Amino acid sequence: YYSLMRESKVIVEYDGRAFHFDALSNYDVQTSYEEFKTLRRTIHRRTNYADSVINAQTPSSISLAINFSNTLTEANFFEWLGFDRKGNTFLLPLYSNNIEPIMFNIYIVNKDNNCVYFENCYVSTVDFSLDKNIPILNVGIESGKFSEVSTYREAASIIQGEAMSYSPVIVSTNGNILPGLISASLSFQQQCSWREDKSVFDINKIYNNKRAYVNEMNASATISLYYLKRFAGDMVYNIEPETDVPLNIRNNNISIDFPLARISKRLNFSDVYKVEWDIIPTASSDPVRIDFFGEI
Amino acid sequence: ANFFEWLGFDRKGNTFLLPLYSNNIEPIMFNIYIVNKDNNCVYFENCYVSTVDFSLDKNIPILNVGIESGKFSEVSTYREAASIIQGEAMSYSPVIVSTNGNILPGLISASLSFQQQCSWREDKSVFDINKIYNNKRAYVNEMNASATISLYYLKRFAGDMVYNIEPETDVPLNIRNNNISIDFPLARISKRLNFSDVYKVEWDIIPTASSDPVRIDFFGEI
Amino acid sequence: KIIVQQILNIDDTTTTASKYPKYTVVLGNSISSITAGELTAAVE
Amino acid sequence: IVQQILNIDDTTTTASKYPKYTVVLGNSISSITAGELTAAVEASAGS
Amino acid sequence: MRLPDPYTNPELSGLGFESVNLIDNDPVIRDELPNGKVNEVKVSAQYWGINISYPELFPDEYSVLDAFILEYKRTGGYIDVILPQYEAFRVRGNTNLVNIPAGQKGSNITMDTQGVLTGIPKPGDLFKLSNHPKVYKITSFNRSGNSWSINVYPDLFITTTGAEKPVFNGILFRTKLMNGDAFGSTLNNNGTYSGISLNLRESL
Amino acid sequence: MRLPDPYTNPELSGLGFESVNLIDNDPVIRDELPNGKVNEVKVSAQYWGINISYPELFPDEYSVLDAFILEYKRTGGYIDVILPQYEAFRVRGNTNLVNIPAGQKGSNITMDTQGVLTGIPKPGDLFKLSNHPKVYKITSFNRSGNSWSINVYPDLFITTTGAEKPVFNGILFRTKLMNGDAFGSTLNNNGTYSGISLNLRESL
Amino acid sequence: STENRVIDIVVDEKVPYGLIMQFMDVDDSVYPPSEIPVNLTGYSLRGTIKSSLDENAETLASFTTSIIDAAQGAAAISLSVADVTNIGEKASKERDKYNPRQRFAGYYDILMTRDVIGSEVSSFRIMEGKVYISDGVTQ
Amino acid sequence: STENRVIDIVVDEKVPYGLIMQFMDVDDSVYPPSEIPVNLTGYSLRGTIKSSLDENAETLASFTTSIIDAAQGAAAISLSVADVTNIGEKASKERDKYNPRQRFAGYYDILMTRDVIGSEVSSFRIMEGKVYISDGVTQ
Amino acid sequence: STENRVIDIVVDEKVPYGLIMQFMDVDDSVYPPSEIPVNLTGYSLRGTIKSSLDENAETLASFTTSIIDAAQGAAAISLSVADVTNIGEKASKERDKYNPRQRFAGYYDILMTRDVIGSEVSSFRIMEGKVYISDGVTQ
Amino acid sequence: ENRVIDIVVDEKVPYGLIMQFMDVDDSVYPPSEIPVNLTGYSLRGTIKSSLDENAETLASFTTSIIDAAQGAAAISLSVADVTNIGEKASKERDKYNPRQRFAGYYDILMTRDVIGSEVSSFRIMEGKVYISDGVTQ
Repeated sequence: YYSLMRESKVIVEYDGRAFHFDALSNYDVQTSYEEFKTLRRTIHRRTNYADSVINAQTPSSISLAINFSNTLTEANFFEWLGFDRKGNTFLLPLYSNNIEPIMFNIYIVNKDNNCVYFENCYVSTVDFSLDKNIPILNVGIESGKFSEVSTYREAASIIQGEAMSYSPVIVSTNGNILPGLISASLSFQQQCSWREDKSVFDINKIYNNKRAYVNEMNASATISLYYLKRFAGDMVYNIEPETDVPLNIRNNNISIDFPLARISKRLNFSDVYKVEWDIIPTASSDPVRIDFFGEI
Repeated sequence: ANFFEWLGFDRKGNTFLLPLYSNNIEPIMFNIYIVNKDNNCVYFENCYVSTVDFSLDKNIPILNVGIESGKFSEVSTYREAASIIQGEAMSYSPVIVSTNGNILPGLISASLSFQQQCSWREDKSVFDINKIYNNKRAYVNEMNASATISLYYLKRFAGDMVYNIEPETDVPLNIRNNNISIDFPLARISKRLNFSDVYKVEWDIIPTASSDPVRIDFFGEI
Repeated sequence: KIIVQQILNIDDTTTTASKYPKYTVVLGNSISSITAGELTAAVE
Repeated sequence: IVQQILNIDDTTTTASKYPKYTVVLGNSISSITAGELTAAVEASAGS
Repeated sequence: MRLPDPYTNPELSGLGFESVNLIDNDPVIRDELPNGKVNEVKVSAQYWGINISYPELFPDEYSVLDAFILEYKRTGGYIDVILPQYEAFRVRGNTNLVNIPAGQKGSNITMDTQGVLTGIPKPGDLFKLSNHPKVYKITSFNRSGNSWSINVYPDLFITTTGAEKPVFNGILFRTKLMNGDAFGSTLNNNGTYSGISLNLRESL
Repeated sequence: MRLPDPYTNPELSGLGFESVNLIDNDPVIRDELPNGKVNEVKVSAQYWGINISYPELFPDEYSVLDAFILEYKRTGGYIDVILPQYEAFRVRGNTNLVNIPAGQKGSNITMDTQGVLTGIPKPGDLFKLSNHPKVYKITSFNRSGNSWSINVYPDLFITTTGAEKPVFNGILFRTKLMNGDAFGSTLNNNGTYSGISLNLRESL
Repeated sequence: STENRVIDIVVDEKVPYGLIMQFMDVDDSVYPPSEIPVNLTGYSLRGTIKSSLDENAETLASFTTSIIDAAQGAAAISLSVADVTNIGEKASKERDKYNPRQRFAGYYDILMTRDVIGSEVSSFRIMEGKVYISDGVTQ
Repeated sequence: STENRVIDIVVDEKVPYGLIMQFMDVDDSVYPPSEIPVNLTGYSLRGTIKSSLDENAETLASFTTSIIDAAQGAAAISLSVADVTNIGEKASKERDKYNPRQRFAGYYDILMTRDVIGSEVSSFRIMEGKVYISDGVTQ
Repeated sequence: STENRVIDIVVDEKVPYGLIMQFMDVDDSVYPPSEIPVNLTGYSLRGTIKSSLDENAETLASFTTSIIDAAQGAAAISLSVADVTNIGEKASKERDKYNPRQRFAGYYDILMTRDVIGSEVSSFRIMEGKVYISDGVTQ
Repeated sequence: ENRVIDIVVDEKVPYGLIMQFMDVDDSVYPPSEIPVNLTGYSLRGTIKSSLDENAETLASFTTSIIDAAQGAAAISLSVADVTNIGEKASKERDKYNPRQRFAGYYDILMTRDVIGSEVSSFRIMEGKVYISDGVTQ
């Protein structure tokens, strides 16, 4: 019995419940072991055969590509990333009481009991763009331990529903719409480090990572526009970096708001002149907001 | 086979062996002509082999060699050689991998490399001022023998243990075609798994410190 | 507010549910803890 | 724990040729089974 | 009063020593003679020193460490230490049935094992006498049936009374914290403590 | 006692030297005269220093070395060692049949081989007299038929009695250890010791 | 939100089934959270399994239900063998591709109520989901 | 996690077969775990093999079973050579190219009960999976 | 290490065959793992060769078997020249492309028993594989 | 080392090969070895055109123990024997290196004739054999 990605399945387990992300578009994974190795050249005997031992599982990266789904289940990714939640609203807390990131657990399932299980994991990145294409959400995860296993927890009601219909992006400031959009791209992060725990007590045992601590969070965005001016002497659309701009970005079904932001600009003399805005919140800014709305 | 002989395997007819420890310090020096029409020839005076490397990957097995040479010059002539000519190519045949005569299911590839890592001794001196300088001697740093295998992921029954991911050790391992055979009497195996569209496994192979001499044999087709 | 639950075994009688497995069953085809040398000395 | 069997060609009685193979049987020949019951019975009858 | 560790507290694995350094100190006075002889004179005790280092620590396991160390400081007691690399049970039996004759002194012990013990010590094993906190190290061992003898380093700090018993297992060093007079912990804004290390010297 | 090595315990394959450093020590009074002359006078013994570094050690082989060193400390004996690169044979024969005239002194030795020996030593070979621990180096050799003449450094510590025998192979240095008062070892997290090294000195 | 009331149980043929539940009050205003067992006195529990959400669907079984040690907030619920075998007999035939031993049966819902008016005489859902049957071979 | 109830077995033909299982409580209080044998007094084990998961599939064998030690918490199950020989003629005829000896036999299922009822529940499914036979050429 | 029970055999025509084997128990609780000779008292060996796994497949030979050095774990098995002739006559004509001197001949198994304790016996399939005949031009 | 050993002969020149047998024991390191006493052993062999039991014979070796205590034995062929092979080997003269030419297969037995009236046999070597053509008398 072989195995096939085209009929693989992914299940996320947390809080003693399980989430079936049915609408997976892609995923990629590796697994590896670390080894210690020495060749011990010695003038008595210039040994040619190395001496080596396997010690530890490498921390696997995981990468996922997911389509937006009506029934919104993927909002739990932001919940696990560490946004606070208010119904469908998510907020960054201006300062955070966490030290450890939210640990959770993953099954990869296939026919013939041919299953794999990743025991301790955390989200490191969520990242997407509204670039004139069906918005696909990337996720970066790390996991500290894996094993193969014969079985998995069933999950059947918490299934990611049908994909939401396409709609075009809008950008605005105080209800001014912004002319000549080209793209918007967003990323959110939870930078972390594993605490190295290996000890001489672990000798002749295989070792794993077990705990990590949160270094930082980031929220940031990029916008691409065509260069435009209202009249030659105008000042509002100049190059110079504005600051304390309130900024709002939405589709039909998703909304993001920065109450105050700092804008860098870069200009490119491509065949049509292009401008990139780099966006970041200001230190005094209020909580950035995110909302989701289901299509009827 | 003389490439392995120059690389520093010991030789027993067609058998080659790695000696577990070696009495060399300098690698085996040898000499190369490149020849063309119209006396348009080139000559490389001191050389050593640094690598031999090949794979059995479902294609006519091609052997790569890496060499270094410390000196060159152009020259009008070359030594004739006519009886020691490399003959006709051997016919294709498929690879097998086995352990204690167990054949291994679902092969994809095997790749091998052997090395003789060396350093040139820098010799340049104030005596050499206003003369052109060359390297002249090198010393052997290390030898390596290593291999990679790619397989499809397979299990006999769900609870099985023999084909798990976990790294085995002290595995006797044998790799052959119709005409070439390689044997590791004891080896250490790392595993890596890739969730490509069909699940794939890579084995990284190395001999253990206590292992006996790895063997290589050649056989001529009739 | 929170509800936690577990399966009701036949051996455990009844007790508060818990956030871990309790029992473990271990399987083997043979006992390695007893040698033939011991068991033979014991009979002999 | 595991037990190792070495086996090798026999040339002339008590003399043998180098070409050697290894079996690695996953459970010791010393590990017991339901024999435990009858051994306990006969030890108790000795008692 | 053991220094807490993964065996005592497997939940707090960070307490596993990252690496340990064992030093013999054998204070000696020595000179080199112009005829090329070397001459040396011994006075004062040999003693074992130990250095320990720890990784980054989370607040819980750190608090457990401080709760130990301050209890030690308040009580003025001793710190007991295990040393995992020597944790092998190659000798076992009714140790308290062995007879050691009185008046053995200097570096050789002989014992009547009475045929009781099973297994044998090895060079480099630890060894201890039941009534005294010292830790010795086996240089060499011999059998003559039930009689054993062992030559041991350092030299014995006591004359045998005949009440002693050997101790091959679970040897703990008894030590106190020579670093402890300026102890303290950095706290980084990660919320994690750092820079902890311990220097210990046995004491009797 | 003979230092353990891959000759004595070939299974302890790690136990050979990763590097060595045979140093000559030759104490002199030196003085620099205003006329630019440099004067040198030889006083006190020349003595060989030896620094050795081991590779990383597994715990078992380390424990064997540790026990050996402690047994040396306990006995107060001498450490005997053979350098392998000199160990390579050149001369062979029944050295017991060589006869050395008594009363030879100064840096030149002559001997009658009676034709028994085979091959000849090279400059930079080691040389030793069977009745005394000092080791000498051959600066040059001259044959004349079966009689041999050798120029050695340093000069002979003793006049030939006429009962010596030469020894060209298996020459052991007799030495004493300079680190012994503070020796100590770090268990690396990977389960190995590192930096294990010895500063030996000859002693006469 | 329905995201966290929901638990897909799996019964198994020819054998009775039973669960035990602990009710904890919590507030995470301190780390770790403050937690206590809810005193369950004067509550009672109900629920049934039906083959469909539709109003005409069949009642496949009613749970046996019982508080125990109400001071510790425990309660237990169960199905008899007669129930398990009937639903075994009445569930769908189409075996699940990842696990051919198991088959879909239907939907269930557990709701609880206050039998003394306290601050309310009222009822609310506590747990929902759908029920699968593992087939099984030995009697 | 999940219980890992799913285990598959291979029987070597023409030779007796036996399996032993021990029930333990475990307390993780200290690094050497505080495991304790469960009292098995007054419990019994049943189990059977059938050719397919169906209402009227063929039945191949019933396990022989016993308790070896009520206080070491150990039960055992076994099959005679007569049983496994009855298997070897009715298991399927396919053979793998790399593993010619191994043949599918059936589905199996281990069920445990108290001999005197707790009534609220009486039994549970310990373990399940499928059985393969390995062909052999000696007697 | 790998639990390999499987080894193939190469007998040679016109020549008697014999194999010797040495039993060692290896314990890896302490390093390096300790290898100890098995006291081979009271064990016994059997084994047979037949042309296919089939239940009707005819026997070609059976081993002579004997213990050699019970304190050292040594035993031996062998086949007489007549047996070898029968193998060579029955075997395939088909040759092998990796070694044209080898011809396939059948399957074998060396089932082993112990009868040491309590006068009661048990048996297990210690080693298994295929057997080939190599042709020889010297007669 | 396997049983497999190829052989190359020289046309129109007598051929001879020498061996000695030893016991080995690596329980002493470096591995001990001692010459095996060959008293009573005897050898046989033939060269035949194919592995087929019907194949024709081409030649039979002469062979002799040469020193029982050194455990040494030798094998040879005369030029008349080699000539017989030269007449009958294959003629697939290689287009690029024509001197090598295939002739057949060989097997060498020894019989441990010994006191007690037992006898046993084991094959010491087996392989292919080639001629190299001989341009000079």
